[PDB]
Amino acid sequence: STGSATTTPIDSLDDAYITPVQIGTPAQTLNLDFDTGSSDLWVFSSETTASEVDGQTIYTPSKSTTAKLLSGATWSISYGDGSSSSGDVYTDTVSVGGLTVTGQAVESAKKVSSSFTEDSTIDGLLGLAFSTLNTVSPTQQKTFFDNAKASLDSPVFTADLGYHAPGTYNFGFIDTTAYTGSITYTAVSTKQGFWEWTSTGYAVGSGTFKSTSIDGIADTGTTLLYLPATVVSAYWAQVSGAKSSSSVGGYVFPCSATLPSFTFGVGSARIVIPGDYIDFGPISTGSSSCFGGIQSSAGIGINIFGDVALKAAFVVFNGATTPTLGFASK
Repeated sequence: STGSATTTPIDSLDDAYITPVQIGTPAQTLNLDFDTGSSDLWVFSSETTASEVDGQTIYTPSKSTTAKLLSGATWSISYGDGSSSSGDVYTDTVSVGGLTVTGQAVESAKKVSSSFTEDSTIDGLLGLAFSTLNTVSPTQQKTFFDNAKASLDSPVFTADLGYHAPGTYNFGFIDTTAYTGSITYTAVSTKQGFWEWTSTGYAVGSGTFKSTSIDGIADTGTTLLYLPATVVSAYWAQVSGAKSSSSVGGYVFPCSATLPSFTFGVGSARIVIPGDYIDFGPISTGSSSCFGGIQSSAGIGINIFGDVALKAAFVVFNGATTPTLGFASK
């Protein structure tokens, strides 16, 4: 089997991407944030505290003839941005782009933090990291990809995120029309539960490539590119007036600037992020200070190849017995 679904930016900045997912019988369609940095499929639901729902579409398990309470199971998750959610668990039928998994754990939110409530466009998350990170207790549950893998034509999914435009998540096949050149594959460590890999270096603009190992994660659920302070300083030093602002929480730059590109290495190959992809617009409405898309990871503990980086590539998440990642230009 295969599946193919369009993913759409939630706003004009590409802060996140939503993908329609069918849950239950008859289908209830929710728009979920596909997140290769976590491993829980959770949804706003009829159980979510009413004051914490503000415009999201909810899953109502009592209206699904295939829903079953997973008795005793609870979940609770905290994300790198400080947001969180928690609740109980049903199993139900879940379909993405024509690919159907029966018995998928659908984690129903009883509580969500304010940033989820405040984002009316995201009805939940669909985790695509390794199932060892799934938070369900006392019986850990598998991701949608893990459950579908055996049925897929090939044990892979691909992320093709657009810049200010829709893109595609495919399951079970590699669309050879969706990228240019060849796909360069690189080793993955699953030891922390992430799609963790080592970039071979970077360049700023038309500058020379610096060969240096950068360990980080491919994370579709993180908006920006988080890299070591040395790398980030070298980038923003090429932008007149750019500075790190403690009050704003990162590097800002004059909105009048033209940003240089940023290149990252994948083995001997190179992925070029255009300068425009690094512009996240005014820090507040009407400001001439703009927020940068490349930020320091120094306070995180891990480097994060988020959407800013991934949207410049066609990315293969290869879930073979030894997982690997592939990157192609597009």
